[PDB]
Amino acid sequence: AIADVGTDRYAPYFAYAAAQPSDEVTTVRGLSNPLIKTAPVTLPFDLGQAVADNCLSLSGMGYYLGLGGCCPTCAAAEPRLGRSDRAALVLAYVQQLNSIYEYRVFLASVAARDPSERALEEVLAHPELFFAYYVLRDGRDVRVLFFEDPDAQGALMMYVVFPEKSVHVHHRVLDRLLGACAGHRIVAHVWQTMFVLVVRKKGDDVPAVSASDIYCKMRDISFDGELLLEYKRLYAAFEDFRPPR
Amino acid sequence: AIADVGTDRYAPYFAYAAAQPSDEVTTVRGLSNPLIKTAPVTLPFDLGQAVADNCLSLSGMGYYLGLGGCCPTCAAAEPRLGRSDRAALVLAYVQQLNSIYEYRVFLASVAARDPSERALEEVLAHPELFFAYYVLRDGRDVRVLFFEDPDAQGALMMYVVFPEKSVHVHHRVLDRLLGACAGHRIVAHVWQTMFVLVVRKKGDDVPAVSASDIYCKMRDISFDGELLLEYKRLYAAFEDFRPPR
Amino acid sequence: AIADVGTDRYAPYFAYAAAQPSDEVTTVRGLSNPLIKTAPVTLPFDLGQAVADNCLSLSGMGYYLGLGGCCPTCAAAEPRLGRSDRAALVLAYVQQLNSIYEYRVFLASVAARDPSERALEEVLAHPELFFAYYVLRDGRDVRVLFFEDPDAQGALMMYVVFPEKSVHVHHRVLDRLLGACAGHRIVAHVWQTMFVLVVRKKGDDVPAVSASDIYCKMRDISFDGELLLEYKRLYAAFEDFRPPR
Amino acid sequence: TLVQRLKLILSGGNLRCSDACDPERPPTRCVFQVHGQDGSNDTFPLEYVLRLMRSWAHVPCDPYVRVQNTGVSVLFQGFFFRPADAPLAAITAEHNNVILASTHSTGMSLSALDDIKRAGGVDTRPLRAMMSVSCFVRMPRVQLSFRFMGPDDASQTQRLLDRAEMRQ
Amino acid sequence: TLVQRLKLILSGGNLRCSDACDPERPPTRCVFQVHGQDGSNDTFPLEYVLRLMRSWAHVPCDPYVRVQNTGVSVLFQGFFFRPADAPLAAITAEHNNVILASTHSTGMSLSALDDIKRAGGVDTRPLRAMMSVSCFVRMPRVQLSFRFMGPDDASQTQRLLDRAEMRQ
Amino acid sequence: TLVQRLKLILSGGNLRCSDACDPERPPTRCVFQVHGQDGSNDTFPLEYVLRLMRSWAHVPCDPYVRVQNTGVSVLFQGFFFRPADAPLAAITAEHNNVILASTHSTGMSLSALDDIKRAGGVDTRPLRAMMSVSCFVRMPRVQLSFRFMGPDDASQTQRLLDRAEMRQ
Ligand SMILES: [Cl-]
Ligand SMILES: [Cl-]
Ligand SMILES: [Cl-]
Ligand SMILES: [Zn+2]
Ligand SMILES: [Zn+2]
Ligand SMILES: [Zn+2]
Repeated sequence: AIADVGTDRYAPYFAYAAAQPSDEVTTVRGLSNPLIKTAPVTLPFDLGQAVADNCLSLSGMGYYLGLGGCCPTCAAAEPRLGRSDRAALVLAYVQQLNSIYEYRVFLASVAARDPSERALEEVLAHPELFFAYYVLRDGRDVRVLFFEDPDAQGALMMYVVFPEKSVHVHHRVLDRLLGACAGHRIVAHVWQTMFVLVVRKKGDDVPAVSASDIYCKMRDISFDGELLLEYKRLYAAFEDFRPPR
Repeated sequence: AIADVGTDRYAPYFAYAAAQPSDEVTTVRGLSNPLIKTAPVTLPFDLGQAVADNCLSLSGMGYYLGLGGCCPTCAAAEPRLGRSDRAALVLAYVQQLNSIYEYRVFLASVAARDPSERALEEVLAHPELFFAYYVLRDGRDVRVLFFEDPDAQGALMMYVVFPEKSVHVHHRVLDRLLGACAGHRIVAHVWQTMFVLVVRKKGDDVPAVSASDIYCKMRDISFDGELLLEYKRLYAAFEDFRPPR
Repeated sequence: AIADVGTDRYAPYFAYAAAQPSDEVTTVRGLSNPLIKTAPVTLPFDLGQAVADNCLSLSGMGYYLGLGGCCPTCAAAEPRLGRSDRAALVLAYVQQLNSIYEYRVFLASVAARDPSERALEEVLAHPELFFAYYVLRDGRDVRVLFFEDPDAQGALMMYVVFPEKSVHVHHRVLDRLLGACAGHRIVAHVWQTMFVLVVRKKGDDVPAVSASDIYCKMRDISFDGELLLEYKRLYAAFEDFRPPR
Repeated sequence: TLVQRLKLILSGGNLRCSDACDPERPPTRCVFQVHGQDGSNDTFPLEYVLRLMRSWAHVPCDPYVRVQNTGVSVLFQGFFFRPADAPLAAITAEHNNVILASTHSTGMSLSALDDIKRAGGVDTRPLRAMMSVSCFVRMPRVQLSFRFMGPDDASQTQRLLDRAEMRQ
Repeated sequence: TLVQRLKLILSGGNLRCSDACDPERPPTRCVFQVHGQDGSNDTFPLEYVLRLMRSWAHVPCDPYVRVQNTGVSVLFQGFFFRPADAPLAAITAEHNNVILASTHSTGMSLSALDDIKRAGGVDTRPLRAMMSVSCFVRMPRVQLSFRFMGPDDASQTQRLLDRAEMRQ
Repeated sequence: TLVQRLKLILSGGNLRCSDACDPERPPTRCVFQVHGQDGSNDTFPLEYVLRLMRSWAHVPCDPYVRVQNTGVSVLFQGFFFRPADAPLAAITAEHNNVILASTHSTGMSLSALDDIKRAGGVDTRPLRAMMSVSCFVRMPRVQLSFRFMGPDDASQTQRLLDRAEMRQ
């Protein structure tokens, strides 16, 4: 009697649910409204902890991991990202790895830091970093910074610096971001008021990338002068950053 | 009277079908269940004899040309191959002809047999052979063998050796296979217990293939040692094969 | 009506079997007596066609593949072979591969044909041939002959010549024989009135066999003179044998 | 009048039909022209329309349909008599595939169809087993298959034949 | 409902079974899956369960069972109709052994079984001679034998058929 | 009998279920196996089926479900008692995400669920707040989220509990 209760208040319903199956279906389907629609997080935050319908929101109000289906900022973009065809999206950035001319923002970062072909070889060696940039461009005005990974084998890590003081990564966008960068860890940070996603290796069908051919195209291209200086200032600001392992 | 019958048993129905049109529609649409759902075949078997909804099944139980809509093995894969967009599928293997890095199984066959650039020139000269491999990979662990065609002008033929003792080509897969390889004859054979599809020329929008650039990429790539030895054993087993014209 | 019958005589029983489950159990278990207890075969006969309870019988009366559970010759030996522990039996001939001193009949064949160490190296290279001899010795007075396999890569085949004009391989014995010689084909033949099992390769945990140490032991051993001469006569009789592939 | 029926018969599928016949004196010329555009997978009820033509005529005949690849669509040409030289598919009941290259053609008459039906042990009872053409238009070729099709529910077909037998 | 019967039928042996069928409209998909682990020597009463499936259906059918080697156990897949391409053992009544390598499969339908039964001069009288599969699982292979099995006492079987005939 | 109910409960979603239990003596072995193929986004009503298992048993128990990544689909294994060593998710009511790599597994029992429910200040009144598993199959991983779900209209749920209370 003392161990039994406790609480035995479900027993009347389950007797009734056996007799009434058409009620049992509507009761189960009825339980659709989630009680917690957004929850706070702290930086540094591993994006791998977010599931397919989670969106990230970073601001002065705080950092939040919300449900996409109840999020107004996700709803506004939901018609724009409505296709969501991953067979085409995986083939898209695989195809766009071949031609990197339009993507000034990506190459400019290399041009500003170290404009040699050996630096361009080291960047093109990790094609998942371009995929990260391609995904985050679509769903706009991000900046990329390549640094050396001091707590790993001789390979580089990318910082994705956001322009605005308020940031919102759509659920479909970070679903694509995490899928495209399998074998890279993505963590969200803040540094000198700038939100930033560090993309480094943690532990694939890609075309063979000609480092010399793009290096030839680099000389023909005329970059925006104010964008290259921006990178030099941004590289200077992120030198003492030291993101934890 | 003697020539007349014979048999005149349809006449009552057709008189009735004239009076009742709504019955005539349901009677015609009603005749939907096909009496023969699969039929046996013998090897060598020309795959050109199979229509768009036919699937091929090869095993110890025998060789069969079945209807896809009544086939359980076809039904299981029908959600996976559900898009079936040929505009994108024709453009897919055309685009993937440019970048051959991921496709180790295809290149390894060339590497094992004859790793020169002249051998790679002769392979890349017939891009429909790669298309055949690309289609049969999607719908998995096949092996390809390039031999010389002794009953034709100086050009090579491909054998597609299946791994398992039971084989099943989906109806959509061999529809794509035959469509992609227009100008090549595909015939199914068996040799030393291994089922094999011989793809040779019988009697197009493709990119210009740089034989030297892929040959450069070949040296950088590190093949699986056990896969190259496998090919050497497989080439040794298929030397005295002699597939008929 | 014409297609229906045919014959519909089971319908009364199955209606009754639904009502009476305790009868259905006894009816199914009741069907235990097999109608065909032995069936004739012809030589050459591949022993791989025999299942675990099949026994082979070779005589002037003919060649037969019988069921062990209804065979009097199998029943007599069933208490002697009653343990049937394959964990110990696989470990037995693996252990007995180390010490080949008692097994005069096996080594004498090598001694008589070619008493060098290189011949002993070629024999000990195929340890499944000893396993075949070990199994067929237990369940008695067989003779072994090593010849070269002319329709395969440079490796030898063994003939197991039976002494008597009547032969009977127990079901457990040929179950063990086939299991122990996985990767060798066993076929039963007749040659100059002598029944013989040809054990050759068709297409494993074994100790490393020291050919020099056994070759040293061979010189110390004193063979039976009449057994070595027997082998010389037997090798002479089996020279023009030519067993088919 | 027959084209009204032929359009009704094909109304379930997506096969275009083109718009007189004397029952006592049936014409040797082409009676109907069914067209099927590239990409389609529609089914033509061959045995039905062939046996429909036999009932339409009061004089003895042997109805025939010609299947042709125009090099853009498929063409089914209807006839009351098989013209001189017109092709017949050598197919059996089990092996029934015919591929057509551009401009090539095959066909089937009621009499040759009856030979195939009897040779394959197929059920001759009305509407129980009916030959139909599954056509797939994969340019430049036209893929045809002369398959026998039965009803999903035979008990329904047997009751329909009683309804016709009642009104007689 | 059939799985209840199938488990009862196999309760004497040690063959695991996996847990709806409409009598008017029988499904083309797999109906049951019997499994048999490595080392076992159990017997599957093939002809019984095949003829059980025929009585279960009120529409004409040809029941079929597929025997497969998974590469760990044996698999018996039940069907009301033999699927397209599905294998049939070429065995006779006297020569009835089939060895299966890993992933390979064979099978048997009621119609092909009747051909074998009549061709071998086997007794067609109910429950006097019934095909059953003796299977031995000797990894990596699966050894099968399609043997006809009769009753130990025929006089008992004849009296059981009278008990069924009485209740009708 | 429970699988009939479990299939009915999951009939709204697209989660495959696999086909006896004694109310007095409940088994320690696995009771049901729900499967969810790659690409799907279906929701498993965990708290409902857990509390359904408690009512099913007349002897005291602590029902448990195990969620596993097979490396192709998701697997939900039902139990009346949590087996020895079987995993429990450390999640709270607000922080409830669990990612599973290939072959890895987590689970949840009714007792550990009650601790989480009381610790988060969640409404314990019947059917007002119910834990459910949102699962996304993004190969090679399986993404799980143990979210509490309430009804869209609470006034409807309160009237349903009166209908059950009336019949008693
Ligand atoms: Cl980081
Ligand atoms: Cl060929
Ligand atoms: Cl031999
Ligand atoms: Zn959002
Ligand atoms: Zn198929
Ligand atoms: Zn015996």
